[PDB]
Amino acid sequence: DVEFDALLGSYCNTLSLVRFLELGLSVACVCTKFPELAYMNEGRVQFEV
Amino acid sequence: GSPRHHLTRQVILTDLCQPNADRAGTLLLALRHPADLPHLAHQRAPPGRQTERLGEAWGQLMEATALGSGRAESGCTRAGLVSFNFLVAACAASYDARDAADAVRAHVTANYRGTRVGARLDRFSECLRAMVHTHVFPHEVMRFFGGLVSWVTQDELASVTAVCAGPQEAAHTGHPGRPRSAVILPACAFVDLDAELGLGGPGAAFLYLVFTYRQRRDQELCCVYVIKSQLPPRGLEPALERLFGRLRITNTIHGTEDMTPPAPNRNPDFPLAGLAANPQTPRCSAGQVTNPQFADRLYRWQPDLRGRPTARTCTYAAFAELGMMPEDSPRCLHRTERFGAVSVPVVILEGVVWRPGEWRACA
Amino acid sequence: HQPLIARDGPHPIEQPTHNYMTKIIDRRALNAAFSLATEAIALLTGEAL
Amino acid sequence: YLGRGAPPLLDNAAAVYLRNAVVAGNRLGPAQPVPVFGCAQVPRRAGMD
Amino acid sequence: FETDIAIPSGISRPDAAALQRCEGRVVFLPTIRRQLTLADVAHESFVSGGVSPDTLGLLLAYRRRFPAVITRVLPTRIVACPLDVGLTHAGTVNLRNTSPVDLCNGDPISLVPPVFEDVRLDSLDLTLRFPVPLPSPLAREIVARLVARGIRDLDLNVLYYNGSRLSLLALGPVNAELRSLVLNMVYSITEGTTIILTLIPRLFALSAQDGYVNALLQMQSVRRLPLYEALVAWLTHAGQLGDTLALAPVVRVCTFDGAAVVRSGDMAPVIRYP
Repeated sequence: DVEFDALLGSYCNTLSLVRFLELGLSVACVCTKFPELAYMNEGRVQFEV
Repeated sequence: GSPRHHLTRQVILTDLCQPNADRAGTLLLALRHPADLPHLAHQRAPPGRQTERLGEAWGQLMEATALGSGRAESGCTRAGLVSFNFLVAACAASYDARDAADAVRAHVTANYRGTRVGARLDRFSECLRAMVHTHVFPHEVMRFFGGLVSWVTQDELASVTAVCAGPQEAAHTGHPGRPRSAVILPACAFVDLDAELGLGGPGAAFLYLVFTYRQRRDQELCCVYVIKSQLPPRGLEPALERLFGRLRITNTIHGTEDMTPPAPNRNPDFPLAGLAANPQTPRCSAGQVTNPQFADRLYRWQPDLRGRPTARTCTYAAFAELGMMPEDSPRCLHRTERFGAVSVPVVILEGVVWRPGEWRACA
Repeated sequence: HQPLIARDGPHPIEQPTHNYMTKIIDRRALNAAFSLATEAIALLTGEAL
Repeated sequence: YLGRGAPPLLDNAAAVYLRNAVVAGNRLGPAQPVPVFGCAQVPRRAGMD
Repeated sequence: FETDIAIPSGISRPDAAALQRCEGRVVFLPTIRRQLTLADVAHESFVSGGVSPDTLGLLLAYRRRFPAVITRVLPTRIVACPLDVGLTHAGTVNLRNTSPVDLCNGDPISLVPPVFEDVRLDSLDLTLRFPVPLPSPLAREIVARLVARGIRDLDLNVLYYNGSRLSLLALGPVNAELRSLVLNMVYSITEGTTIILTLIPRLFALSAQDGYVNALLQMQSVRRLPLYEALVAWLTHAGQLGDTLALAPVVRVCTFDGAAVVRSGDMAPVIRYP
């Protein structure tokens, strides 16, 4: 009596590297980065009319 | 080089505790789920008290915690964390330095986020006035939980991050502007035993939590003390006897009430020292005992223990280890910090290394 | 491989999960008939030549 | 009867009778009696449609 | 620091899956040692005597043995670390409940022998009894309940914890399994309260709320009856049980990056006192 078992192929994924600028939503932001934020308490932005 | 510590995280409602008003480095206290509280009070209480008082006092508290925003009283997630500055200001009408005690209550009823904050303190301290009467003691219910390092804020729930074991000055805060903390305690509780015994010698010292009770008929108090001492945990029971012995004098005579003693004195002297003298006294063997024709010739003896001031009703204190200060000389400061627009008598304990422990009654 | 999104708390932190699967091969077969008869043998053999 | 905080009537041969007439046979009313301190629960339905 | 408990040869196929199901469970061993045999680990390893030990003798061995929590289970050896020396270097070791009772954060955890209601390996002819890691404030309740049960034999089974209900009765063996505890708990008290009653023969005779308090307040200020030879028969006996019924907690749970309350069958991270 002769038998065998078999692994007939094994499959994986490709995780999609999503970037934020590639989206269409990237208009609704003003993205300028900090090298520090947690060194900062309440900051403010002024507006004149 | 960071020493080994152990952080905790628990999703905790901000009903009784606030990690926003109390800054980085106050004590905390875990609680049991309060569904256990008045069932034990129905069971463990001495004879002749109002067992439903705990279920009604704790009832009125939760029911006053919302009153509005349509919010259910039972919940899956439940606040079982009482902050330390909330607990001291609860029992703040039972200290000596009352002018500093209301200076703790001055930021408790103001700096907390909430509407009609002080309506809880007239109730939650009455809940502690029902813990003692319904006799489920809070050191059977309270439990240490670590000191704060950070908080993540949302409406009525927050992410409490504490240190359950290790040195306090080791865990990162979250803001790299001020990346550690210090143990911050109000001065209405921190009572030493160094100068108060005469121990002016330098050395390493232990920190303890100490509760006090006062068992009377609806005249019941509560205190919380964080005591620094150079004493062993085995050697605290004489030193707490020296301070709070007046409360022990009250509890042993006015704590036992509504029990009915047997009237008049019925139980005679115990004659076994005299019954063993005569060889002419009647006896019994191992098969003749538990027989009605033999036991009637023995000595009848009906002990009647009623109204005895038991050990469980003569408790005046209960302590637990909390941590040590391994320094050569323990370095304490005494400053006043600004919690918003309220300035507080503040004790700053520095260099605290955490070791929790079990409780121990001083009955 | 499942991906992640970062969430604000105080909901607890979710981590990368992963998935790993096998499948059993199911096995089927077929049939067809052919039949001949008595005279069909003897013409190919030689018993009726 | 799920709620709590209303003064019951005095002759307790009747306050027991009303609860055993409305909660008895109910789609919502509790099975275990209400805790004096917490909140009653809703009995579990077998199915949801 | 991880020891090795080697499995001897000849393991059947369900039994390699049976030991695959005790992943995070508390096990007692004699001495901390880098190599150890499974026959010194099992319930057979302390059936010494002629009767297999009941719940009393289980407690005595648990203070003479050094508790270890199993890490990964390789099919050749059981890798474990003990709770006394291996946990100063490695920080936190997972632990699985067998309790009917859930764990909260910050509880200290003692251990109880399986008094409530047990992997058997018939390729190796041994049983593996395991302790019940319940929280330590219940430990001075539950054992005090079950001792109080047998005293009725010569209402009680109500227990609440964490908004739940517990039923200890769930009758046959367990009352007979807990005979030796009941016959020492009674004896120590009846020896105590007759010697105390012999030294001061008036302790039952004074008026309780009137004259007995003066007898209490004075205590607080700073042939032949073989009585003074019988303190030692009491004090050593009572001084022995003060360790066994203490049920000292080795284990405190500090939850981090997880659920607040850990349920049955789940895992809870564990540290010792540092």
